[PDB]
Amino acid sequence: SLIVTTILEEPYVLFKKSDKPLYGNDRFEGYCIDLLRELSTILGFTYEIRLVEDGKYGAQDDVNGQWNGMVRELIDHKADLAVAPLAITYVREKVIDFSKPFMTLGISILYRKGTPIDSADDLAKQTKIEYGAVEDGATMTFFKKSKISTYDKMWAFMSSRRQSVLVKSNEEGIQRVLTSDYAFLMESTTIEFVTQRNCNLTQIGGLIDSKGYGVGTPMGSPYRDKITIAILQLQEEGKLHMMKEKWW
Amino acid sequence: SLIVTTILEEPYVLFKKSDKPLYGNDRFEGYCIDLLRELSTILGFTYEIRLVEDGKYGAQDDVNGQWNGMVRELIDHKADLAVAPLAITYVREKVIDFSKPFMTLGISILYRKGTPIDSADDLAKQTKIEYGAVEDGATMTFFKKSKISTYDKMWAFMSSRRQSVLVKSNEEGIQRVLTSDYAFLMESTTIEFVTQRNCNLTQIGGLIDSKGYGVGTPMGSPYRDKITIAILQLQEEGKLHMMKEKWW
Ligand SMILES: C=C(C)[C@H]1CN[C@H](C(=O)O)[C@H]1CC(=O)O
Ligand SMILES: C=C(C)[C@H]1CN[C@H](C(=O)O)[C@H]1CC(=O)O
Ligand SMILES: [Cl-]
Ligand code: NA
Ligand code: NA
Repeated sequence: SLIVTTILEEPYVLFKKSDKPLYGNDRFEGYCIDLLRELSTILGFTYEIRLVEDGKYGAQDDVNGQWNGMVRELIDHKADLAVAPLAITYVREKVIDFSKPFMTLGISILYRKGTPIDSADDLAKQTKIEYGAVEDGATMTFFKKSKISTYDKMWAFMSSRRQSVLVKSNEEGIQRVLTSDYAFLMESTTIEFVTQRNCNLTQIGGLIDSKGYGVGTPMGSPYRDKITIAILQLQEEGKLHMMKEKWW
Repeated sequence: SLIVTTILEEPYVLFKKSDKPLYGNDRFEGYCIDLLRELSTILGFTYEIRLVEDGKYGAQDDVNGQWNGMVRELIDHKADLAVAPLAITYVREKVIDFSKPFMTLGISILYRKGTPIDSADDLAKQTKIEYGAVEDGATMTFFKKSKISTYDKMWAFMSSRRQSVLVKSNEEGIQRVLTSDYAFLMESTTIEFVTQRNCNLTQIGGLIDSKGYGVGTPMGSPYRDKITIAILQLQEEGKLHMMKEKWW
């Protein structure tokens, strides 16, 4: 059986609800869990789902350059696959492999309806309305590395207020939008999940960038090409879209 | 020096307009030529552009399984890279490698404005308005392989009318839309190019599927992972977006 690392994140992975105790893979459900099952159906492997111990996706430390999260598990061969809303990025692609994307997306803004704010530029040029991102994720890294004036300005604002405006999870960011005057820079797929359930919330502007989620494997893994082919098959037979419709 | 296979397709690749006759790489421009130049700078290779002799992208003969087009050139090692609007598909991925996508898109419908036609199902349930696609391309292959009722029905229609509703190029399909009662099934990125320039035309419905275009390499090519990393770099620094804006 392959060891599959993943992390709790609605509606990709959550704990299945039951009146009775649940065990093993049966404990989990969500889009990535359905995806994993479908990949299993196509490729013929068995697997054990394990939540990443440190609760992180995968970033490199500023000082020592140590990797953490699901990415680190793959690097050290403590897992065979990572199946999660894990963004395919330049810095990650240099240390692990990714399948072709099972979802395509971009950074955008979660905020409230009915305001004058219509774009990232509107946020960048003011300070009354606070804004931020999940600390150390692909979204924050985008802003940290941008040489675009607007996003450059936004990173200056965020980094000078790290403790106060950067959050530890999508959920935290979402709650802050719901309970303070705050705009949350977050991935469009997850924004769409939220706005479908909170009628007062909306995406502001369009996508700021473009990226995919891919299944991660340790570099040199034989499963990378197999998983890519299975994802393409699922895409083409319309299964990925059915799964999205199911969970969103 | 790398041999790069490509094909004329506006605005991805076109003959540069000039009084003086141009030679070698100077003949060509377009989104894909910009992409090639950007890749060349990051990875440090020189190259010769060659238009694929048979003028095809790459399909399998369904009697004998032989491949054609740019896919065949890569398989036979007659080219090092294919840089074109070449869709990443299940059947092609089994025989060549693709970089991560530099553009994401989907099949949709090009038609005239002001009709009640709102979806593929609206077309499928009638026969007065003809419809078709480029013969043997990724769009056609999608319909040919689909088990979805609406799409299977559309495939029955198109395949039985093979001689009259399937075309040899996007250009031919577009002229069909302009000059008769016909809806063209084609890739959304190309539709966007067309609708921006013909105000009487529009996209009907949304995307029917999802796919990317990627750089092709012969299977096992070392350039695959380097090209993927270069694409991610171009995407993250906003260049791919500027390239699309330039050419669309
Ligand atoms: C759930 C979060 C922490 C993850 C999910 N995808 C991004 C990633 O792969 O880093 C992170 C979100 C973000 O940065 O907006
Ligand atoms: C220009 C055409 C012939 C190509 C472009 N991409 C698709 C491909 O890679 O097959 C084809 C279009 C299509 O099938 O609608
Ligand atoms: Cl890949
Ligand atoms: Na890699
Ligand atoms: Na391949």
